[PDB]
This record gives sequence, C-alpha cells and structure tokens, in this order.
Amino acid sequence: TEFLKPRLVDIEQVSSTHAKVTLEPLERGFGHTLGNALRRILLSSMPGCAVTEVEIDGVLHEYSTKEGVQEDILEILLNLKGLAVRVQGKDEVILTLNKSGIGPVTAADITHDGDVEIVKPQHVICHLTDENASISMRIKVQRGRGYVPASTRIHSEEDERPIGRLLVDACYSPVERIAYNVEAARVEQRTDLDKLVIEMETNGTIDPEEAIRRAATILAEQLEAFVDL
Amino acid sequence: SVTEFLKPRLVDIEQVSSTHAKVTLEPLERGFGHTLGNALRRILLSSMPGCAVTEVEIDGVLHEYSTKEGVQEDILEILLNLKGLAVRVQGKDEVILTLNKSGIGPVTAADITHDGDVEIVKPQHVICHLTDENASISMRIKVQRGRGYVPASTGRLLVDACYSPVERIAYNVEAARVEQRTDLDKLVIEMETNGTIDPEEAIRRAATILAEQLEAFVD
Amino acid sequence: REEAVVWDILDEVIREHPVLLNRAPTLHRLGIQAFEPVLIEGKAIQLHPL
Amino acid sequence: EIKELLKLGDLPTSGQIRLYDGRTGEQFERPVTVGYMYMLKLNHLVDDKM
Amino acid sequence: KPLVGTGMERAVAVDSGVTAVAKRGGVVQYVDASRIVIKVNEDEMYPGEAGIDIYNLTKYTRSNQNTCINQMPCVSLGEPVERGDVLADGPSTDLGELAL
Amino acid sequence: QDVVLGLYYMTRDCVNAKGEGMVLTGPKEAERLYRSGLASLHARVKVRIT
Repeated sequence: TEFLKPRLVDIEQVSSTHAKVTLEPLERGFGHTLGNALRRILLSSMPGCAVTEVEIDGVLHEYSTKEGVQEDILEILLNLKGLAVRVQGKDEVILTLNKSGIGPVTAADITHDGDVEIVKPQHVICHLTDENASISMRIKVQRGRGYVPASTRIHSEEDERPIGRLLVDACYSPVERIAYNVEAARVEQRTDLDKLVIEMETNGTIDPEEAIRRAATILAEQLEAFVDL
Repeated sequence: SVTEFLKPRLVDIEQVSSTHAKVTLEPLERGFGHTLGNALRRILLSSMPGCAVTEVEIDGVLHEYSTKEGVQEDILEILLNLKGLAVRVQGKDEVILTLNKSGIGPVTAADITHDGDVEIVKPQHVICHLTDENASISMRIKVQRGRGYVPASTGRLLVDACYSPVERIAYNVEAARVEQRTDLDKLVIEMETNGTIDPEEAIRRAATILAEQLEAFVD
Repeated sequence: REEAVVWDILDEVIREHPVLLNRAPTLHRLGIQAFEPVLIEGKAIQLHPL
Repeated sequence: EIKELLKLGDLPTSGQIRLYDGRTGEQFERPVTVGYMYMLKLNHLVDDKM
Repeated sequence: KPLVGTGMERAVAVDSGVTAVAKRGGVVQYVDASRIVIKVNEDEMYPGEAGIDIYNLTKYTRSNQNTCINQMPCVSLGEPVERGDVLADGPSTDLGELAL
Repeated sequence: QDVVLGLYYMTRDCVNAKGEGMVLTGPKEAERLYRSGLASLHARVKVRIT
C-alpha cells in the first residue's frame, strides 16, 4: 500500500482547439483506468452551448430559399449548426445577424455581445450575391449536454412554436476527439509510475483546466453510490 | 439540468452465498454503466491489497521437480493448494508460519501454528493427505502483505500471491427505463471473494480507492 | 393520448402474453414460433441469434 | 500501387491497424482492417414498412 | 463524392439530364440558388439576340419515388465557364460527379 | 456463424504464448489472469478441474 494521487502537473494549450494535459503520478493500471473513464466521461457528458432555433426575416420553412443568397435555407441552417460560441452566465441568448451587400456573411456579422464569445470568427454562414441583398435572422443559443434532435425537442416543448421558427439539431458536446497516452515518469527514483497525458481536440469553447475537473467531478459523484453501501 | 446526472438506487444485493453476491445498480445514465463497472473491476481484480502466501520452504526438498514421498499429492500440487489459502494478517508486512503434522490422515488448515495475530479464515482448508503410519511433514510458510495478484515472475520456493481477495468479479449492463426513455443502463455486478473480506464491503473499498484518486480535481 | 400511464398499462398487459412470429415463406413448422415480448424503442423486431 | 500509395502517407503498408475498445480501454488482439468504404442508404427504410 | 470511383461518373452525371449544363461558354453574372444568369461570350453570341443566358434551376420537387430533386449551384459569380460545363449539381451529384 | 468463430478462437492453443506453463488453482483464477492481462488466452497451462 503506497498509492499516490494524481495531479495535473502540466497543461499545454497547443491551439485554440487542440490541447494536452498530464496527470502525474499514477500507480500501475491507474493510467488505463483514469484514461478510459475520463475519456468516456469527456466524450459523453461535457456540457456546451449550441444553436437551437433560428428565425430568418422573410422565410417560412427550411425548405424554402432566400432571394440573393448562394446557399439554400437548409444549407444556412447546416452552417449555423457548426457555429460554436461561449456564453457568460446565461442559459439562453438571442443573437441578431444583420447583413447586406455582395460578399460572404461570416460570423463576425453577428451582433457581438459582452457575454457572447465566438471561437472562430472566420466561420462563413452564407454568401450574398446581390448588391441590395440582405438577410436578418434571430439565432437562439442554449446551454446543455448531449445531442437533442429537433423532433424530440418540439414534442417535449408541449406548445406550438410560431410559423417561421426553424429548429436545428444541437450537438452541445464541445469535445471532438480525446486520446490518452500513458508513459512512465522519473519520480522518486522509482519506475511504474504512469504519467497519463490526455490530448483533446475540442471546438474551442471550453478550456481543459475546467473540462477535466468537471469530468472528475462527474465521476466522483456517480461513484458516491458504490461507497454508500 | 446541465449538472444533474441521474443517481442510481441499488435494487438489491442478492448474497447468493456468503462469498458471492449480485449487487445491482439502477438506473445509470447511458454510457455510465461501463464507465463505472470496468473501473471498479480494474481496481478490484489487480490492485486490491491483502495478505497471501508468497514463499514456502518444505522440509528436505529442493524443488517441486522433486516429489517427496509420504504425501499423496505432489509438491507442485501442494504449492497450488497452499496458494489457495486465504489469510488475514494483522499489523505485519511478512510472517513465517510453521505447519507440522503427523499420522495417517489429511493435513488441514486448522493445524497451522496460530500466532493469535494471524487469522486463517478457512481452517477447513485441506492441505494434503499423509500416506504413512509415520508420515510427518513440517514446512515454513511465508506470508506477505501487498496488492494485486503477483505472478511467478520473481531452499525457498515461490508461489503466486493472491493478495487481492476478490476471486472473481463480472458485470453486465442492461436496459432500464423511466417514464419517458428506455436508453438508460441497469448495472448488474457479481463478485465472489476468498471470504476474508465480504464482497459488499470489498466494492466499498474499491470505490473508496478510486474516489481518493479523483480528489485533486473535483471541487 | 399516449399518456405516460398508458405505457405502464402496456408494460403490465404484455407481461406474460406470447406473440407468434412467422417469417414467410414458412416451409416447415419451425418457421412459426412463440416468444415472450419485451418493449423496444425502435421500429424493428428484435430477434434472437440462435 | 495500393501499397505504394499507403507508403506515400504515413499509413501502415499492411493496411490493417490496431484498435482499442471504447468501453474497456483494452487493445483488440491482432490488428483489424479499417478504411473508408462508400456506403449508400437503400430506399427500403423501415418506417415505410412497419 | 466517392473517394474511389471509376471515372464513369463524369459522364453519367452529365448525360443524366438532371444537372444544369452551360449551353455556351461565358462568364457568370448572377446566382441566387434559383436562377443562374450567364453572360455568354460574344464569340458565341448571336448578333441580334440578347447575348445573356439564364438558367432557372429547379428546387425541391417530388420525384416518382417521393424524393426531392432540387438542383443547387456550384459556380461562383464571375467564374468563367465553357460550353458543356455543369453549373448546378442535381440530386446525388456534386461538382459534376455522380455521388449516391 | 459468429459464435462458433468466437469459441474456436477462445479454445485454440499456441506453441509459445504469454503465461505459458504455469499452474492455475482453478478456472476462476485463470479468468482473473486473463482479465489482468498476465496470460494469453491460447496459453498452455495446468488447471485443477473438477
């Protein structure tokens, strides 16, 4: 009986989306146990904030098309689904997108807010193809976790949403791929101490320093039952 | 509800026997059944600590290749059967016991030199059978405290050490539902232990260790 | 109304009531068999491998 | 030529890679074939037939 | 697209009659996912005619199997095209290559 | 078809394998060994059977 506890010795934020973090020291096997449990938890349960509804000024249904736009309304909605933003201390927010003139319509055109931060401003929503062409939409963003298809959503809302509100399927989970690599560390002049290095590719909304802590918190609280016998 | 994951209530703990039970957890979020079950297995099966025999010295024999007479079973069989012995050792790292027996009859675990600090959980554990009127054996059995199941990788004789008392743990996940969804997991855990530690507390320990390892990040 | 209580009624009605499953073309008698049903979210019929 | 093209990438010339089971973190014994197969959704979806 | 095809798509998707094909060479002037208007170059312009060729793309329309057959553009404003080029991808086609 | 493949793979034996030649006190200990990764499935061993 010599067990040591892991500590997040280092975190390397190599990019706005890709990062690595090392937990050290870890005894035998704990590298595998933590690496896989935390991988599953981070892939499944990490909350994020994603677009949930859209409302464009002059359109009626997603299958229609807007005048002077290169992308059909369906492709506009698909592009909006890929938008990734942060919100500061709110459960939902409504952002207006007001734009006109020939050229692209990028996420920068959205009316920025102090509590709303866009991870990739270079996101293109659609292309306007007329001098007087213009699109205004009211995007709705909600916090959450997991993936909520629109079919489940409207049938759980239990009220008839008005004509012109289009609903997109939200993928709240902000992490894309989580890999863990276990490798020895020179600690206390003794071997068989695994340094677990987790490298995660995210959308860029959350920082790993909080992601790993939330995953660990989830694991511990679920673990409460097995110690409650 | 972004931080409101479901917490299960144990349906049961069917102790099919004093050694093994069927602890069932219900319900768990989808994907949490394996996340918890495999981690508990990985703790119990290879990191649980306990005291087990690791070295043996039989009287006047150099190796299990040599099959000393007077005993119905061979030295290799003696070593495997001695490995099966479960012990509870209080407050020592390693101990040297002595087992001595004589007469026409089997040698049973009740015959060891009980120091009082050492508890042999199964006195009825059969060791071997003596096959002569003068058949007598005496051996020094080394016990050591450690963790996990140490193989034979390492006048002494080495034996595999079953420090972890969990003989077997197997788990299954299955569909369980609430009033509106059938995507949730019910976790059926089964474990059989050597008997030194009751299973229901064994899992309590396992979760203990894991939770401790999670302490530095959770707030 | 597919009330959530109606599902509890179904889960009680279907408890021990066999259902006959009958792939067609049923050349031999083993092509029709009785099974104890269990509710599944999807729309496909869950069949046993063996 | 398939081998030559795999060699152009950093991919294994064997064509088969080792995978890890997501539920238990273990590595599958012996590598497995992994690639990009072009798949088509046939027009026989269940909701038209249940 | 298919990653591994046989090159036969570049013909099957064109001769299927489902993709909008540039009748003459020219330069794109306006696109709105419904009508693509091409300034057909004077080398093939009729002396008295307009000299500018529209293409009213067909949007969501039911097929014989109750499927949608909308055509979507792929060319960009100001892009030069030559007679026979695929302007708008039909259903199951993308960038002029069949992709089921 | 798949089950028999699984059993064929599980009960087959190899000449040299990890965990070969030792003595196991019973099937349970064998299973534990495999799940701890200390032994290969096709390893040759002497187990006390009852």
